[PDB]
Amino acid sequence: LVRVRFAPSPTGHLHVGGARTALFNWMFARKEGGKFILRIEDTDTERSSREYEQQILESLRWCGLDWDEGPDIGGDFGPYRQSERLEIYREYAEKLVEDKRAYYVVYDKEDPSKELFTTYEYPHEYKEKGHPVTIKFKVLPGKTSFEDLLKGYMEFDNSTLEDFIIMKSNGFPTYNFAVVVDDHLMRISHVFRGEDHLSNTPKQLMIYEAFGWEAPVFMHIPLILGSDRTPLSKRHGATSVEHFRREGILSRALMNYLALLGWRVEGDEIFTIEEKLQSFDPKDISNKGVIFDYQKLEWVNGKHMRRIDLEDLKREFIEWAKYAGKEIPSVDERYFSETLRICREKVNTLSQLYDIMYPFMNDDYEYEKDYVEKFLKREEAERVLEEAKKAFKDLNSWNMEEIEKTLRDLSEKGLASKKVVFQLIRGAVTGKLVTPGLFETIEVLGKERTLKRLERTLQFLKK
Ligand SMILES: Nc1ncnc2c1ncn2[C@@H]1O[C@H](COS(=O)(=O)NC(=O)[C@@H](N)CCC(=O)O)[C@@H](O)[C@H]1O
Repeated sequence: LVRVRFAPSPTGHLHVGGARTALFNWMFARKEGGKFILRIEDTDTERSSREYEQQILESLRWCGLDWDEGPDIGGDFGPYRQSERLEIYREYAEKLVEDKRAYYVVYDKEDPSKELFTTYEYPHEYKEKGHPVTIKFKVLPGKTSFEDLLKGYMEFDNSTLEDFIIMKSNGFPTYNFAVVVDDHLMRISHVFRGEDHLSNTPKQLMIYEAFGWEAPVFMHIPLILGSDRTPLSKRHGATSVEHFRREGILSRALMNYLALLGWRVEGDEIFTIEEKLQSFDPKDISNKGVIFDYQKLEWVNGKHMRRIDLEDLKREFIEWAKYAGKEIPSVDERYFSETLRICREKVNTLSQLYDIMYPFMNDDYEYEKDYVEKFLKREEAERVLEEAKKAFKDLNSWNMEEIEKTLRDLSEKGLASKKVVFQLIRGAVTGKLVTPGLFETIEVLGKERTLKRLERTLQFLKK
């Protein structure tokens, strides 16, 4: 039975690298008909919190990576938080001591750094007196090897590793011990994780061997890097899923990009995880690190925004806005769709879409600084707007030809240059100097809105 896991340490937000690691596990499980387990690795009490755990679960959900077992839904191999499994680690570390593969180390009490002696017999008298006591794993001579799905055959000389602690004096396991005990007990068949854990693998294999357990199949996924080839960090730019979500990157687009990284996909670069799920093959994954390109991500997002159904885009837009704390006012559905169809040709993120959609959705839009200073303040601004209002008002047919003629007549009759006429009207009805086609904009806004806004702009000018 195929069982994979995403085992995040909730010490912060879900990094896109983590999302990519989770994506490949999720795709392998759904394609193979297996299970995707979510294990929270929160033994670092100081840095982990339920707030971060929750933020991570929310981000995974938003990325469309639902799990079959976890801290919230449970399952038959829990608890799913390592902080809730301290007794399990204790019992299994004890099995190793009893089998002479691990031993207790007793330290001085006044000077905790001073080792007093080692023993296979639990030192009750020292424990009761407050002496620190740890458990160390006994490294056996020999070789430790495994065939990684992406990194190939790996070999390790045991002799180069000194006996190491698996249980700390505070009662908590070390990360490597907890991971092996949990991957084993949660019956994980495949461990797909970031390459930053490749070096921890020989040690983990030694523990599996000490218990007489069969180790799962391993695959270490190269990391997502910044342009200088170091792991993607804050200094490179955004790194959390939550950030891209807030900026308006569509989930399906972010996941498309994370899968696209380093993959010379055959066919369209624009795709959904869903359609690539059936032919998913772990070996298609690049064995080299991948560089995150913010510009390319935005380009991918733009492609999705224009390709999806207008109403699909509308839902994405509405939910994003609500999530961002600035939900869309209530408007006519046809009008909503029309303005969306026009505004989406020009933007690449839901946030950029929100900015240009605002004047279409609300009458209280603000006038840009440059519009007021560069155009509205000119001497001819008033008569241009008054004449525009007069001619538009007399229009009996609100089509683009008549709208175009109305603007043409304003400059040809000498009220101002063509540029000033166009910009004065554009800013008057949107408050912006850059917008989708001016005739399309006026047409969809309608006669009444156009008149109201020209009047509104005139009153504003009068200050
Ligand atoms: N820049 C990057 N690019 C691409 N992947 C990256 C990454 N940084 C971290 N990762 C990978 O994301 C997953 C979560 O990282 S994490 O929350 O710190 N947790 C841990 O590393 C450990 N708790 C995982 C232990 C295990 O799986 O055996 C881990 O699989 C981690 O290897």
